[PDB]
Amino acid sequence: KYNLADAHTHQRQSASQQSIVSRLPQLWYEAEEGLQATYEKRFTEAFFQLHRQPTALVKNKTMLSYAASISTMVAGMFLKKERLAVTLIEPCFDNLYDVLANMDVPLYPIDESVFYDVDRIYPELERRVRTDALFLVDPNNPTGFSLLRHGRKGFEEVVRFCKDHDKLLLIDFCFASFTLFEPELARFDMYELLENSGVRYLAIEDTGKTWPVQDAKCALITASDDIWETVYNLHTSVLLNVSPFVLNMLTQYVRDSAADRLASVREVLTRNRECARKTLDGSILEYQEPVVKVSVAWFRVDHPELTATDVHRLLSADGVYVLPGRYFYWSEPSKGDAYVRMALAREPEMFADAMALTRQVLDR
Amino acid sequence: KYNLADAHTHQRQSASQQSIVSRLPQLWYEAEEGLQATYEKRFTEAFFQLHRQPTALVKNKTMLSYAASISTMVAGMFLKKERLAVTLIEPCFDNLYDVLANMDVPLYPIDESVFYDVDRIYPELERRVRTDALFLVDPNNPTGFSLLRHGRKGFEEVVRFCKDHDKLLLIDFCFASFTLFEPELARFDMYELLENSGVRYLAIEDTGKTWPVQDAKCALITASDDIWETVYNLHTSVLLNVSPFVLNMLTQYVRDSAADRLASVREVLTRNRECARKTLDGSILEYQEPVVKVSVAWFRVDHPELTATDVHRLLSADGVYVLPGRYFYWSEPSKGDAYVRMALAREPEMFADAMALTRQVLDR
Repeated sequence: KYNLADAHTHQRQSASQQSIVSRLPQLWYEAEEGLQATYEKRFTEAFFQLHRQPTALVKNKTMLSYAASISTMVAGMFLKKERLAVTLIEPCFDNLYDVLANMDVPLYPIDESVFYDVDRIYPELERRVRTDALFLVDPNNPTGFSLLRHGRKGFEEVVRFCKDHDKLLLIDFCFASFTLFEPELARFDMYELLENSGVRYLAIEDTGKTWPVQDAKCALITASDDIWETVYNLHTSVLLNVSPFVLNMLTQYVRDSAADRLASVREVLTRNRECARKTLDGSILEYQEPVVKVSVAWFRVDHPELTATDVHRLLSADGVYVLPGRYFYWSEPSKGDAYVRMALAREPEMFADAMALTRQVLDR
Repeated sequence: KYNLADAHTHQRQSASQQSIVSRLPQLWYEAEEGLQATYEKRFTEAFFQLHRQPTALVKNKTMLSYAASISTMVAGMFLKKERLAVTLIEPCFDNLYDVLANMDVPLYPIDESVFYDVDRIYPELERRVRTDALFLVDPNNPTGFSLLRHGRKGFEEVVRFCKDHDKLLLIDFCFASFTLFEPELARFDMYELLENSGVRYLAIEDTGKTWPVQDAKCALITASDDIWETVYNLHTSVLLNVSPFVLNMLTQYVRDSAADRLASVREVLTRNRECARKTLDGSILEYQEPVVKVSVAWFRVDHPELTATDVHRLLSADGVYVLPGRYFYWSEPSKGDAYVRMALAREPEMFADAMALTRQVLDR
């Protein structure tokens, strides 16, 4: 009855978002009469204006695809062509591991904790990264961790390591919208740093996890200049273009959220996050406070005998579906037996009823 | 500027399709409140009812993705996991070659002419298919050729060969809509044959080339029972779901075309096909009549010196963009300098103006 598993957005539209919905027929006919490149440009401009990445608009080399996983498969084709193995963040949503493993990319974990202490990032990477590519997810799914806890310096140390040691840096920024307008955490211009450093890089951005667009979405990939041509040709074999109708619609959502400083996104997540925290405080599910207020909540199982598999089974029996941590510790899923993830992009009334039932199950 | 290059649909909405566009707000709220599985089921049912493939609905194992190229990349991941080489139809749109080559799938051509004589199909395949997999496109892009010119027997001979000789049979059916309601060519239930034969297969179907949905589309892939679980797991690493809003909208286009027996699609393509045929009769572009009335027209260059590359250069200098045949002879692009492809999925007024200009340029 209560799906708290997939992180996809299932909350309803805000009042101003209902006005976008009412304009869908005009957005359709506009895209029919206009030029594909016009809608690509207007979308990319609106997106990187909201995210405050002006360097990306100056370079104007970003490519659009149906979804972040499709951008990731383009990166996977590049990794295979260049015989690159990947050191990948753990924990991480395991579909990322799976799609790269299904492309036969060799994969080795690096634990998130190597990034907790800014002055240990570089020596820890020198000791632990023994592949020619490093794949990070920032802010991380499921933990909400971000190098932005360190200001600029955390990302600067990662980039310094990769440049010094001739590593390809891949970064999935799908959750970066949840840093925006934060006084201390708002993302700086990452593309300025990536370009200035000369590091080889692939950077993936997303709309699907931010807005309630029913997965009618677009992802963005940007490559360093030295691999841009190869990556462009890989990308064009996947698709010619994203729907200009979808691009037109998404541009309205981006502009709407610039106008309200992402309030309609943030307020829904905050309501459910606080309801989860208050309802489960003192329960066997121990809330793990995230660096960034992302759209998922992460819990440690605090019980002498019960594991995350048990909590998963017990909640499922009563109609509440969460995800056990084995789906995020992809290199040794046994490590995930102490954690559970819950989705927060939900209607607050259904979420609050799910939390009431969850606490009743956990108590029994 | 007259874009007759991309085969994507750019004709406008019919009177009844305008009533779908007008209801996009309602279709949005339906998908928002409803279950994802509902919109998957209703789309798949509408699609295979229109295409008259009842066996596919009985088996109920078809998976949905953003686009036919994404389904193809899932097939490519299977081909790479099994380390199989592919014998691929030639000519064919070279994006299919490109995406499989970019996944390092070994690719060897087989000319379309092996399928022209039904009584020679099996011995020609025995001689020429010396890989473990055979990949066909039927009806073919760019030629409109189809084994359906042989009724059931052409496909039955291909399937007999692949079963007898333990070949994986991959078929791209994206142009199959253009056979529907044809008195002699309408596709039979392909999945009845594929299932009954026990052949190992991957079958890809598409919406994007049929309807004017501005590339807000959905593709379908179906695998034989013996590889279904592997392919399912590969597919789920790519995406969890297609937008239920897009599925709901597409379902309305499918039902609309069931109601008019695809007249609003067929009549536009026929008008432009006839215009091209009449306009270019006797010119250096020699029309190649297709088996199936597909959305592209194919011409042979009839000149002692000029190539398709020359023709493309001359037409584009005056604003008419066609595709040289080099983009379809993927194993030997020079073979394609004898041919040109033109897109027909276009507003007829624009197309007729393009044709008048094309003949004016050619007559010089």
